[PDB]
Amino acid sequence: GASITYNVSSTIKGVLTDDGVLTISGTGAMPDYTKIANIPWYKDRDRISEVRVNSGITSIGEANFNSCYNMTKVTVASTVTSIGDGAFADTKLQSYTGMERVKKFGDYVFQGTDLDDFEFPGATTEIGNYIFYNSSVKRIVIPKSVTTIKDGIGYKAENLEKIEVSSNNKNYVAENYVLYNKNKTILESYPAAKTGTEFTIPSTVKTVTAYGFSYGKNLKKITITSGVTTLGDGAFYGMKALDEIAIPKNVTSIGSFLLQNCTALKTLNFYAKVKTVPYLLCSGCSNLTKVVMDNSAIETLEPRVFMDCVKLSSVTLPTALKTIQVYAFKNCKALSTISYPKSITLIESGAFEGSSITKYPTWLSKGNNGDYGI
Repeated sequence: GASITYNVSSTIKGVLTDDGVLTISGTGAMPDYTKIANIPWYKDRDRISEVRVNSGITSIGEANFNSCYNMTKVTVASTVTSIGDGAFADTKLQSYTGMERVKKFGDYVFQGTDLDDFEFPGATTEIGNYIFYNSSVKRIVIPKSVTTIKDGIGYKAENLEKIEVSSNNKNYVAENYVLYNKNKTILESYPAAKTGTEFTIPSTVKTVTAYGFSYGKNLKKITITSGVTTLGDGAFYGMKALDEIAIPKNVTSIGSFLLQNCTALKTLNFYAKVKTVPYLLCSGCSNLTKVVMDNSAIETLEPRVFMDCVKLSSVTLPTALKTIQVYAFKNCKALSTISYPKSITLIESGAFEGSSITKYPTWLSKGNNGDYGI
């Protein structure tokens, strides 16, 4: 019978037996791998169906079982206190036993996994970023021990229906399976497969975490209440059913690609007190027909804000706008006419490339470098 031995470190070894089990034995911290092709068992990924990390090992390193596509189970001993970035990224992970003393989880640890019901183990204190990216996870359970959950726990966890938090958790809470911080001032994550056509952000919320409502399957409408001041990067990214939204005046901080690829979005009312309309705002909003931007604070349209908005025909620019940057209205085929506010100072070369906008302001002149300025 073939039995393969892997040199992991001076105190750690790996043994892959004929039964498809990769057993990590020895003592200490497993190494961090910066390249997937550097993992010792890279050439034997087809043979690994289960991983066992035995007593003596104190941590699973970065990308250790990354791309072990046939791995459906991991057994983690009580001596392991941390699991590194993408440790099980793109495994067929379905369940685990152990992890009794794991305190820290890195980023993308369970990316592309085949999970259903997942409960974080009893000693978990820190959960890294985008931990379930493309995971099939349907339910996440947060124990009382968790003190830190980084941005995007549900980001591209497209089958996620529920997030449940222990009543005894001191930093987080779940209300109707929606994840919040304990005092509900931050809306952390809305499960993408959670049922419901309408949602009102609680009045107590000041911040919507980056990717909070990303890939949302069912919401047609979101009410951004008066308390919200911050909208994170892609907070409404690629929502399937969102048909309209109003960004109110109270919002003073907006991330990039906020409503990017919301293919059901028909209308945008943007009233946020911000100096710029952020990069990729409504890029790929293929059904967006009307946009109203109204705030005396808005000075700039960053690039690609309405790129490939092929149905966008009416655009109301903010009355004190000064700059339209490259590709802001790239391929806006339906945008035939626009009213320019007298405050415009610069239209960068290519702002209206692919659009049906032919004329530019009278007070602007084409620079010897393609830009329209003074």
